[PDB]
Order: sequence, then structure tokens, then C-alpha cells
Amino acid sequence: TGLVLLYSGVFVAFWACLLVVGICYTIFDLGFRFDVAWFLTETSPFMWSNLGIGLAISLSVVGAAWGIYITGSSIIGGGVKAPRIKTKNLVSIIFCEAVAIYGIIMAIVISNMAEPFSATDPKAIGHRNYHAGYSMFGAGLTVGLSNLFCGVCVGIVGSGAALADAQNPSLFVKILIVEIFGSAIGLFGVIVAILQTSRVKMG
Amino acid sequence: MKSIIPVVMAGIIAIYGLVVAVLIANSLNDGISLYRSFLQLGAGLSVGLSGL
Amino acid sequence: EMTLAQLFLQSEAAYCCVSELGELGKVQFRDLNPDVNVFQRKFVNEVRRCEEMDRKLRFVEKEIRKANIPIMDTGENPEVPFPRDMIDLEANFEKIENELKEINTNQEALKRNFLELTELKFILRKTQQFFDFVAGVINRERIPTFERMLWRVCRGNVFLRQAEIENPLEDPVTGDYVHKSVFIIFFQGDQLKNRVKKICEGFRASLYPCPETPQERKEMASGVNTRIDDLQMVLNQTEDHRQRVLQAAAKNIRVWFIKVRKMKAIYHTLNLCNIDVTQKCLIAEVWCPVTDLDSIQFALRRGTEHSGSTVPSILNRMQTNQTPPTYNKTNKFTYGFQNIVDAYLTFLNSFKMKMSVILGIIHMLFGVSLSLFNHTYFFGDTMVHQAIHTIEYCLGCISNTASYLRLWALSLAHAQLSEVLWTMVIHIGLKVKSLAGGLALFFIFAAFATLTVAILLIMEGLSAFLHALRLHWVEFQNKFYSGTGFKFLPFSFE
Amino acid sequence: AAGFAIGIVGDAGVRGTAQQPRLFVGMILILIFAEVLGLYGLIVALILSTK
Amino acid sequence: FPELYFNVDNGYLEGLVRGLKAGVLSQADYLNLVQCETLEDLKLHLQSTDYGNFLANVSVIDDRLKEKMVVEFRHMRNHAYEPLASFLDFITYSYMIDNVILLITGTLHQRSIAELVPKCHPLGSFEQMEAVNIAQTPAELYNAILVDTPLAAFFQDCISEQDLDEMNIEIIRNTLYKAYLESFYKFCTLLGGTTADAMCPILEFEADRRAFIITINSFGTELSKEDRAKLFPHCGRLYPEGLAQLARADDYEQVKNVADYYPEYKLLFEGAKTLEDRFFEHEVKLNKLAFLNQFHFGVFYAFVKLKEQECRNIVWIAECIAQRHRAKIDNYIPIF
Repeated sequence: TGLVLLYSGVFVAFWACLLVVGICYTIFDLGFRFDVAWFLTETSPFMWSNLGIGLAISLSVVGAAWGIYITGSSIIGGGVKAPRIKTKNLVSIIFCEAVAIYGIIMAIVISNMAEPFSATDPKAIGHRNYHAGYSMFGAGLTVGLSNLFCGVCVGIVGSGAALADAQNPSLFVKILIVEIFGSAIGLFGVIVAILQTSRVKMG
Repeated sequence: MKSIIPVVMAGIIAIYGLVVAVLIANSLNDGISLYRSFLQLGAGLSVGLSGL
Repeated sequence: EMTLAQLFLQSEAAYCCVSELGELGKVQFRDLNPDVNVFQRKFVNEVRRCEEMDRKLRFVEKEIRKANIPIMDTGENPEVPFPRDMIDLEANFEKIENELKEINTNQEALKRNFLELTELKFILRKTQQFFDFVAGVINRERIPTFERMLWRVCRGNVFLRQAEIENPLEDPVTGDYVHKSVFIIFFQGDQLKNRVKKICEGFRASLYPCPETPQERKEMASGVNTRIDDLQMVLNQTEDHRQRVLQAAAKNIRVWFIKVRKMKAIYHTLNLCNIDVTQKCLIAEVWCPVTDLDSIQFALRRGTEHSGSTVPSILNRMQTNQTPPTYNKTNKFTYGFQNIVDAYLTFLNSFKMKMSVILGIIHMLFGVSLSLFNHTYFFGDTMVHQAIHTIEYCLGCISNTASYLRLWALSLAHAQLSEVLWTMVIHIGLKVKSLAGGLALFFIFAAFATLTVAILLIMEGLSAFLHALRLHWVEFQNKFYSGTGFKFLPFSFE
Repeated sequence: AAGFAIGIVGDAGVRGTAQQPRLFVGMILILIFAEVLGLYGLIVALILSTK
Repeated sequence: FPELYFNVDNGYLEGLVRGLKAGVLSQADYLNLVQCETLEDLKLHLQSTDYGNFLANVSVIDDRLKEKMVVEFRHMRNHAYEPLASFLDFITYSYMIDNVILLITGTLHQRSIAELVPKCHPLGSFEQMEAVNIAQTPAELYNAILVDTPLAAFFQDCISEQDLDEMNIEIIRNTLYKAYLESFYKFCTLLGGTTADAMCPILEFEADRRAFIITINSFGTELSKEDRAKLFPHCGRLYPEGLAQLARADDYEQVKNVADYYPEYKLLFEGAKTLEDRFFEHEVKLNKLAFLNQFHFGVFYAFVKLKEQECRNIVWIAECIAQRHRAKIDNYIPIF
């Protein structure tokens, strides 16, 4: 592997700096200089909030587009000898496209609750406002990344069902139940996402 | 039964770590000095990593 | 303390001496003609004769179980059969062999004869009932799809008669115990005969010739009636002839095993004789204990009398440079314990470590002192060898005495988990306020009964037992034992 | 570590016991030595959490 | 983890070779071809299957069948990018080795390159690397031409001066096949995951056929026990121990008891169907098992070794029909 040596050469190196930077903050006295409080407070509540709206739709469709091309190559691959697959097995495309709907439904919801203010001090920016910031990041993270994983889930099973239906016509309606449990995780993403943004209000 | 002698000598490496681990855990106390603690950290790395 | 002391034979006493010598079990016959193939060992023609009776015995022990006959044992070490009796055995062994091989092929042809004639007999009644060309038999499960195909490809028609036979019959492999049905293929055309015979084989129907004329059907029905009952007579008469010689074999095969198996064993040692040289007398170069030199010689004097030979055999003594194989007591509750070695909180920490280290030094002291008594019992390369001898003892005993420190620390592992186990037994189960004394203590005391033995006695027990072997093998047998070894392997019975 | 040590020889043991029944007593020996590593972690976890 | 990729590059070609698996004649397809009685009726039933209209224009059944599996194999190699195009090149090396030994014979006996086109397998062919077409030089100035061919790295155990009649014609095929099986195992070990547990069991048994069939025919021959030792591929299950006891064999039962140490290769020595008809049914049992796994490259090599069984079986049906000896017609390999 050539290009994998770059990421595995940086991740070991960056962790090796942060290890020895870590045993040189404690060992002198300089743990007061670390300040995870100053990192979460002084930056913004908007950098977390606006990233979460972006990661809500974008990381869902990067699983939805991932789910399409895995089984879309297997539709046209088996479709050469068995052309009857092109009508029945398009629901495998839909279940790896309805995951993108779960993002865009959520992404409008999280953007509906973001509102500006005038404060610039982390004591003026109250805990009602900072909690509104991270909750958009967390709910945008769990509707984006979980939809990525259920997007690749139904796509891989969709590629296998396109190959199994090429050999036998009666099989595809039996393997379709596997794609339901794969696409059920997309349903499990949005229930968390609205619940993390239920009690949230900015201002 | 003749070929169990390599895997038991790897078992000596485990109890070599277990001997040191109960020594460092029993010398632990609230408010030990910094010279006391750094001696125990290099004691744990020496038996463990050479045992690795 | 063995000797390769020579022993002479005379070939009139080559069986009856060796057999009573093999009825003792203290002898270690050694082959001293290795420059020869596996054949031409003086007796290859006769050991195959024992092997042919062995092949007949391994075959007759299989067929005695398929008829499910109880086997007599009467367990005792019998008398080994002489070569005088050997030729009389193959008359008796092959009599049982040829009769039972013939019968199982004859009864299967007779059973095939019995089912075919009964299948032909049942179609004679049903068709003469319907009467008052092809006739054949087909099973009930395939008859509606048969007439659907018969109407299809014949397509003029054949007037099919449907009539089901009674209680199920069986053709031997197809079909096993099914009630079938007859049919009638008249059609009068003699061209569609080809177009129905393919269908009769395609549906796997069994067809038989019917006489087709009136009162000859009942004539052949009377004929097959007398033929079947005579066939029914001889079928069971072969069967009562069968079981009367199975139980005659059942009183035989158990002792008949150890007749020839003892003969095949001693004849294999008759292949192991000296060099097959130049006269009608033999030599044997065996390993023998000095404590048993007299008892094997009186047994050798016993063996020459059992053949009736007038000349006793002798026993020469000598000395050479070869392996002295080991021999000892071999006691019963000493057999398994010998075979294992033949395979090869702060105050307690300071005290139990040093006393165990001196105990390992004491175990190494008793081991290294045994090397001096073993050495008393009997330059450039000597320097590099004794350097490897000495300094591997130097750094080696450190790793030995470090592995003596575990047997206190494993007891510290024994102590801590027993309290946690103990804690569950004394705390989660018994400290329940309302519903304790019934279902709550019962599942926890069962965990105190069953779950502690698998964890503290099974796996912790076997590991320390495997550790104690390592304390014996690499830490105690490395001081005096040379570890070369050579076993005795006496000429046994079974 | 005990989970890694079990999987390698547990796979190697069941690939061999289909080929020879003699290994089935020797397979359970090496699996015990792959299990006591997890037991050594437990008894030091208990002695570190009581204090 | 190595399965959510591999459909970037080999998505379409994987579904293609699964579609060509359905064109394999099944068990019910085999039964109707036994019922044939002439070659014209053999032409009629094959028109019902996927082969149809291939005899529109008994030894012509040999060529017109195997020419179909060449163009089907050549069409698959035209679309594999880089993770697979070298892998399909490894399947052709078994046919290039059988071609090149056929070529050094006419080179040694001064029989020119005019016999090359009609008398070689089209799978491993020489229609590129045009230096080999011109070479008539007697096997020493041709080995310098031979290294401009992907069989060059397998000739590192072939000394050029050892080629000139000191080695037998058959011996140089097996030590080239020995060099071929070590490389294709190591190449399939560099690839990991699903193509390393569905393919390497096939290559272990294929190296163990070359363990047994060598020593069972090396009895009356005057090749010593050190010659058959280095003609064994050091690849399969028999490597550290079974290769040692096969050298000292000298007898048919002495190769049987060394196969009795493995329960897979015993119960296959009960042919006592012959031995190679029992090794063939286990081989197609392994190639059928490779069709279970999905995201791996072993589905292509399992297709070719089964497609050569398809061209083998139809000819054996045809040879029992044309010679009218269909009492042994049921001795084919029913792969599906």
C-alpha cells in the first residue's frame, strides 16, 4: 500500500506529538493552560450548529449515493443475461434513496430552530444558548453518520439480491426483508435527531 | 505433550507482569511524591515492553 | 540392566517354546537381519494364512452384528493352537466362510424371487375379476400423472383399468414397502406398444406377462400358488439354517480371535529370528532382565517339553555396546504417575518469596547432587561444550527460581477470586430482604456449587498441574536426567 | 489480548481436530493458557479498584 | 471492510460472470443429452440451451465448444482494470506453459513456426510479442527471445544450457508449473479477505493433485527420488511432512497411507470411477464452493475450470454416441 502509508504515517505521528505534548503539560505545572472550558465556550455556538445542518444532509446522501452505485453496478451486471431484473429490483434503489429523504427532512428541521443573538461573552451567552449550539451538532452528527452506515447497508444487500435474482426469479421477494432491517436504521437515525432537537431553542 | 513447553514459557511473561502489577498497586497511596511515581512508571514499562 | 544374551532354537522347538515364552511376557526379540525386505522372512506364506483367517474373522465379526446375534465372551487367556491344529482350522474356518458368503447372495436372489412372484400373483386375481397387450404394476402415488401422460402421447387411447392392490409389498430397493396398483394396456393395435413401453419405463412401472386367455389365467394362478409357498418354505428354511450357525459362530468367534491373533503375533516374531542361516536350528538375540534370567530359562525348559522334543534349548551370554533399555516396578497406582515423567498483604510478599526461592535452591541442590552419583556410577571441543554446559546452568537456574515465585502468587490469584466468588455467595443472594430463601438462594448456591469448580479447580487446577510438570521437567529433570531413554516393550499377550 | 489469543489457536485447533482426534485434548490446553491472560487482568482490576 | 469497495472497478464484470454461470448445463440438462442417439440429435438439444446456433456452420464438437469459452474469456479480460487484469493473466499462464513446451520441441527438431497457429490453445496464445514468431534458432538464442513474455519470472529455475536435452520434455513442464503455483499462491496471498479463503483452498488441492499424480506415475520411470521431490509444488497441505514421505514411496500403498493422514484425501483413494475421476469431482466441489462467496476474484478462476468441464462432458457424451458405446456414458462429472 502506497497511499495508506500517508494516513497511517500521519495518524501515528500526530498521536505521538499529542502524547508527548500530553506528558509535558502535566509534568511542569501547565495543566491550567489546557482549558477545554475555553475551547467549548470561547469559540462560538454557531460553528457547532451550522456544521450539524451541513452534516445532516451531506453525510446521509454520501451513504445514499454509496448505496446506489454498489447495487447499480449489480443491476446492469446481471441485467445483461437476465433483463427482467430492471423492473423488480428498482426498490433496492429506492430504499437506498429514501435514506437521503431522512436527511433532507431532518436538515430543514434543524435549520428551522437556529436563530441569531447579540451576545459575545460566554457569560452573556447563557447555558440556554450554548446547549442549543452543541445539540444541533450532535443531532446533525447522528442523522448524518447513521444514514451513511444504513446507506451502505442496503446497498451491499441490494447488490447481492441483484445477483441472486439473476439465477432464480422467485428469490428476490424473499431477500427483500433483509433490506428492510437495513433501512430501519435510517428510521432509527431520525427519531434520535428530532429528540435531540425537541427541547432546543436559540436566542 | 512435548510441544507445550513453548506456550508455557510465554505464560511466564504473563506472571512476570502480574508480579510487578501487584507491587505497584500495593505501593499506591493518596499523595505519593513525584519521585515515587515516576519510578513506578518506568518499572511498568520495563517489564511490559521487554516482555512484549 | 538388560543383556543381549543369545538364545538358541532347534526348529522342532520353534513354536511351542516361543509360544510358552510368549505366554510369559518378559522377552524383547531384536531383529539382527535388517538387510532384507518385508517378504522372504522364512514364514511369509504362513503369516498370510493367519492373515487370511484374520480377513475371514474381521468379515465374520461384521455379519454377526448385522443379524444382531448376542456374542458369548467367556473371557480367559486360551491355549495357543499348534501348527498341527492350524490346517484343521482352515477346514473349519472356510466352512463357515463359504456357507455364509453363499447364503447372503442366495437369500437375496431368493428374496428377489419371492417378491417378484407375489407381485405377479396379485395381478392375476384383479384382472380375472375385471375380465369376468401389456399388463403391469405401478404405485398409487404415480398413477394419476401416468394416465395423464398416457392419454397425451398415445393420443388415440388405451382403455386403462384402475385397480389398487391391498396391503403393501416391497421390491428390494425400489420401492420399499408401498401399496401399488395394476393396469391393463390391451389397445389391440401392435404399433403403440413402442409408444407405451417408453412411458412404462419413464414412470418406472414393473410389467409381467399375462396368459390373456380364459382359464389359463386360473391355471397359472394355481401354478404360482404352489411355487410361492414352496418359495416361502425354503426362504425361512434358509433362515433357520442361517441362525443355527450364527449362534454356532457366536460360541466361537470370541475365542477364535485370540487363537490366531496369538499365532499371528508369535509368527511375526518367527520372522524376527536371527538370520535364517545354514541349518535347521535357530538363534534369538533378545533383551532380558538379570532378575528374570532363571525364570525364562525354566520356561524355555518348559517349552521344549510341550512340543515333545527330546533336546532342550540353551542360552548363551555375551556383552556388546548398544542400548540398555530400562525396566522397573511398573505398579498399578504407580503406572499413571510414572508415564507422565516418561513423556519427557505486604508482609506476605516479603516472606513467601525468599523461602520459596531457597526451596527452589534446595530442589536444585538435590538434583545437582544426583548428577555426581550418576557420574560415579560409570580439549578444544571440551571447552566450548562445557561452557554451554555451565553458563546455561548459571542463567538457567535464575529463570527456574523465578518460576518458583509463581506458586505463591498463583495462590494470591487463588485467594482473591475465591473472595469474589465467596462475596457473591455471601452477599448478592443472601442479602435480599423479602424473596431470599427460595428462588434467590437456590440459583446462587447452584453457582456456588457448579460455577466455582470450573474456574478454581478445573482451569486454575490444570494450569498449576501443568506448571508443576514444568517445575519437574525443565526445572528438576535438567539436573541429573540425560533424557535419552529407551523403553523395554516386552512381548505381550493382547 | 486474551480474545486475540483464543481466536488464533481456537481456529487452528478446530482445523486440526477434523483431521485428527488426538489434538482435541491438546487444543483445550493451549486455550486455557489463552484464557488465564484474561483472568490475570481481572485479579489486578479488583486489587486496583478496592483501594 | 474489503467489500464496500471492489464494485467501483469490478461491479459490472462480477454480475457478468454470475450470468454466465447460469449458462452451465444442469443435471436435468445432462439427462436429455444421454437420451440422444446421433450427433444431429446432439445438435438439437444443445440448441435448447444457451449454446444455441453454434453448429450452424465428432471432432468439430471439440473445437466449436472450446472456441466459445475463449471468446467469453477474452471478453472478460477486455474490461478488467488493474486489480483483476493481472489475475486473469495468471489463469492464462497454465495455457502458456503448455504452449511453450509444445514450441521448444519443434524448435529443437527444426520444425518452424508455421505449426504454431493451428496447434496451440487459444487461451494462452502468442499474437503479441512478435519476437517469438521469427525465432527458428535452436533453443539457445530463442531463450533470449523467450524472456520478452510474461513467463520470464518462471524461468528463473530454468537454466538456458540445461534446456538442451539434459532435461526431459515432460520434466520442464512440471518445474515450470511448480514455479507457477508458488507465484499464484503468493499473488493470491497479497490480495486479502474473501479472495484469500475461497481461492487458496482450491490452490491447495490443485498442488496436492500435483503431489499424488506425480509420484503415482514415477514408479517405473528412471527419475530418482530427488527429482520427484523438487517437482512437487511446495504449496498445499502436504508441505512440511507429506512431501517428505512421498519421495520414499516406491509403491502404490505407500502413497495411500500418507494420504490416510488427511481425511479429505482419504475417502478419495476409494476409487479402487478411477482416481482421476475422483479427483475431478472433488475439484468441481471446490469450484462450486467458490461461487458461494460474492465479493472476491475467485469467481473467475472457478468459472474457467468449470467451463473446461462443460467442453469435456459434452464430448464424452458425443464420443459414447458416435462410437455407439453408451454403457459407460454415465461416467461424466455432473457439476451442477
